[PDB]
Amino acid sequence: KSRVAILKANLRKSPVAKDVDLEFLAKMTNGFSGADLTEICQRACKLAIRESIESEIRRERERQTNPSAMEVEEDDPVPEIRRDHFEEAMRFARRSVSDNDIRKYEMFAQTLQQSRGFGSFRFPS
Amino acid sequence: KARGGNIGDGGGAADRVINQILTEMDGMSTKKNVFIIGATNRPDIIDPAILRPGRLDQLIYIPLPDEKSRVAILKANLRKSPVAKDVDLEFLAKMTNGFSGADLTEICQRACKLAIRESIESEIRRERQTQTNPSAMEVEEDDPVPEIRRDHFEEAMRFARRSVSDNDIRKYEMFAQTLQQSRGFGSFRFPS
Amino acid sequence: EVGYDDIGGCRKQLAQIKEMVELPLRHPALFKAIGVKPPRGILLYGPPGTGKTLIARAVANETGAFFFLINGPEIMSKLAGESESNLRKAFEEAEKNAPAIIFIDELDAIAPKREKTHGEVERRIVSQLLTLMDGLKQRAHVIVMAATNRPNSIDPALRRFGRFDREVDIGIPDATGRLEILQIHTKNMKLADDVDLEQVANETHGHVGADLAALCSEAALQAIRKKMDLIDLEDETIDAEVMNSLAVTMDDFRWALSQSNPSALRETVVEVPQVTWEDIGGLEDVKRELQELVQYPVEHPDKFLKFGMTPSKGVLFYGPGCGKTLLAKAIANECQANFISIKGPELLTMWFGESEANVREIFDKARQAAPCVLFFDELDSIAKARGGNIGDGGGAADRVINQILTEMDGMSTKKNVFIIGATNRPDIIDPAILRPGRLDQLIYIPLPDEKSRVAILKANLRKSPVAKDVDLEFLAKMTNGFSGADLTEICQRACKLAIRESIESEIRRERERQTNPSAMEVEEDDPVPEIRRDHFEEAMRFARRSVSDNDIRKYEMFAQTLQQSRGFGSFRFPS
Ligand SMILES: Cc1cc(OCc2nnc(SC3CCCC3)n2-c2cccnc2)ccc1-c1ccc(S(C)(=O)=O)cc1
Ligand SMILES: Cc1cc(OCc2nnc(SC3CCCC3)n2-c2cccnc2)ccc1-c1ccc(S(C)(=O)=O)cc1
Ligand SMILES: Nc1ncnc2c1ncn2[C@@H]1O[C@H](COP(=O)(O)OP(=O)(O)O)[C@@H](O)[C@H]1O
Repeated sequence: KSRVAILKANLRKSPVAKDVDLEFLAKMTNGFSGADLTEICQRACKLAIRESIESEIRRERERQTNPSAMEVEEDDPVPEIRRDHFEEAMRFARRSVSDNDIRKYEMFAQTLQQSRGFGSFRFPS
Repeated sequence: KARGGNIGDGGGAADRVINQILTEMDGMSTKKNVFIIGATNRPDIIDPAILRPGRLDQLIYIPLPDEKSRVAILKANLRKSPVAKDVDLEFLAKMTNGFSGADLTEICQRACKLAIRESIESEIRRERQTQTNPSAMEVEEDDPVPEIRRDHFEEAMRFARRSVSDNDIRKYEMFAQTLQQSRGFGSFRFPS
Repeated sequence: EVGYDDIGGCRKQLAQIKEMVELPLRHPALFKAIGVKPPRGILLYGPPGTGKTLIARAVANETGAFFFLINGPEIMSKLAGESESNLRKAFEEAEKNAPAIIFIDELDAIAPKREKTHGEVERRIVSQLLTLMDGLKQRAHVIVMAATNRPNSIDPALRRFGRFDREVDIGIPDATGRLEILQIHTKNMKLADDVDLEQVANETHGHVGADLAALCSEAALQAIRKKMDLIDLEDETIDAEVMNSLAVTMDDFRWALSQSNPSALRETVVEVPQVTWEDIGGLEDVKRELQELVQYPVEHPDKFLKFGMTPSKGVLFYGPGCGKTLLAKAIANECQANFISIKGPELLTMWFGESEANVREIFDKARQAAPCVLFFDELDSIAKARGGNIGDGGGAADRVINQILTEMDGMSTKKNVFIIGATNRPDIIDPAILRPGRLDQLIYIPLPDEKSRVAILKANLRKSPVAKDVDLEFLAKMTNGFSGADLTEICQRACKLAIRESIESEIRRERERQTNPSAMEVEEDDPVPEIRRDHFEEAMRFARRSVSDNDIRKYEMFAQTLQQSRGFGSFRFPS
């Protein structure tokens, strides 16, 4: 749930198509940190931007050769981050936090734990 | 432990006896009846091959006895000895915050020893009294200490000690959480 | 009488013996007009109780040769100075009934001298037997077959040319042969319909033909004890119909198997693995490479000979529970070649005991059972035992690996034995192992993929009753980096949870009838007949990744430590 919330927060500004199931992406990210999810979202946005710039440019380059040649239709080749962009991003998905240093954090949390044997403590009735 | 434990020998954990035990276990299971149980106070130094599947894989952690467990241990240790109903055992078990089974056994043994010494000394003196002053009518009052009393247990507990320090319990807790079932599947649900 | 039908086990050395002995015996007149030397002696060796004497008797009966049996201790038990007369008379009598077969059972008693050769009279017996055996004037067709537990137990001069020049290792029967032995030993007891002899055969690993017969007899005796004793109606001869009314039930066979104590479980097994490529879900590049290296030289030896290329006879699997042993078994199964597995405990035992001559014996055994896939599982065990980070002061060379290298260098002659090595620590493996002529073809086994994980889960859960509701593809995909061992553990835990729930539930339900006896008995069957979604969810709750990503990183390093350079990728010839 925290991963889903982080993904939603990162992608709020970016225009994301409703077809992309963000919950599936969050659940597939087994142990990604918030930084890793932000990196994945940034990579997806970068992929979308590169595709949009290349497609609009290559269309304009061909169109500019003949003056007024093709129709004046106002096409948006990529108007939202698509699913393929999210697969493109996940291909480079990385686990920043190794399980050994998570082991160390849980170790320090255990050492900070309130010892043992006082759970059943009860005042005499 | 014999080969070390902190630095040890230059070689790994493998040794002749454990290797033979592994070979016998691998060649075992045919009998369908023998069941191997292993106990170790130093799980960190145990050979990892011992824990592979087909070997002693099911690791079970035995923690220090709880208050109720301590009461049961005290009762078992004192079942044979004559213990006066006055001495409350639940209070003694609860008082022992972290005593191990061995520590409780030592406390019970020390209490029994104190009672035995007191009884021997008392009847010995009482025998002097008849030898020194022969009474006209023989009337034995029986045993001056027929069962273990509160004072014996208090004196014994005076010498009670915790054999197991909290640092070695911390290492065991570490290994236990070193067999940690991950941290991402706790909510695994099938798609429906 | 006894024949090929009686000879069970289908161990495929009886066929070799047949091919050996028909023409010398089945067509004796043929050798009279053709100048050829037949097999003067055949040494059948193997664990006791494997039917060597039975095989010899069956061959003698099926070929018509006069069978003569010279029991080892029968002659040895005779008085000194007249036992030699017994041996000489036995050979003369066998000579008279040409063609004849002389079988020497327990040959390791007449000529046990392994150059130690204690005593005086036994030296006379061995020397005279040698004179007789070498004294065969190639006239007539007497074939001398002898039985011995191991080839090295008998006097070496008996192993020399012309005395016993060819040897056959009958060996322990396999599951298929154990089943056929059970069938032959269970043919007049009117076996019950419930008992199939297939489950017993699979659970009968470690038994020999004598062991199988003893187990069958014990099951029959249990059946006789359970019934027909309560009635206690007995006479001089039990009625045939009354005895036939009983049927040996599966329970009796199960108890007998529990009370078996097989007479040589420890003996090494030479068996065609039953594992198949189906058990492993993937490794297509690895599967094809293994198929190439092993299968191609034999399936198409002519094409290998045409290009003048000698195929590599060694492959070293390296990887993190990923199925290397299973892959080796599968490759052996595809080629239908015998599989010999040398696990790490055996190597460690040879190293600790300073007994590396066992490597010579292991290689000889692999050579005899050709085609074979000699697999050295977890070959890095000795290096780990000596260290790995600092280790001993010396280098990677050790006694056991050196002996293995010597045997491999002296190998390749056989053209059939194929060495497969598996190691989880490629960094510490001795470099000499990877030199040409050794296990040079390094194959990396990676963690199973999603599809591979699905296949592994299916293979682990094939036997267990799994409800169709529980989706397996979802579980495999959910396990991002679980190893084959981890998936097996998850499946085992799910099965354990289901078993505990079923036991607890039926136990309570039985209290329920005992506490409140119902007027009409109507069992609702099993409350949990198959493994459900909740069992798998609880089991996965405890799922764990045994293999950390750092050790996978080290394996990736070594893999790219076998990097094909970085400048030739575009090599083009000048044209
Ligand atoms: C049925 C079975 C019983 C068994 O053995 C039971 C047993 N008896 N005495 C003992 S020992 C004694 C008990 C107290 C002290 C020790 N055991 C035993 C076995 C294992 C662990 N503890 C005890 C093994 C294995 C099996 C089977 C499981 C699956 C399949 S299939 C092809 O997938 O359908 C085939 C066969
Ligand atoms: C023709 C040939 C066959 C061979 O052997 C084939 C073989 N048979 N059974 C087996 S074993 C069994 C198979 C499955 C499990 C193991 N093999 C075998 C050989 C190598 C690797 N794997 C198997 C060797 C070497 C040669 C040759 C190559 C070049 C030349 S020239 C002078 O340059 O023109 C001369 C000779
Ligand atoms: N494959 C088999 N088929 C039928 N009987 C067998 C088989 N294998 C072993 N036996 C039993 O083994 C018994 C004795 O074993 P034997 O043939 O003398 O071998 P060995 O001399 O090595 O001990 C025989 O009485 C026979 O019943």
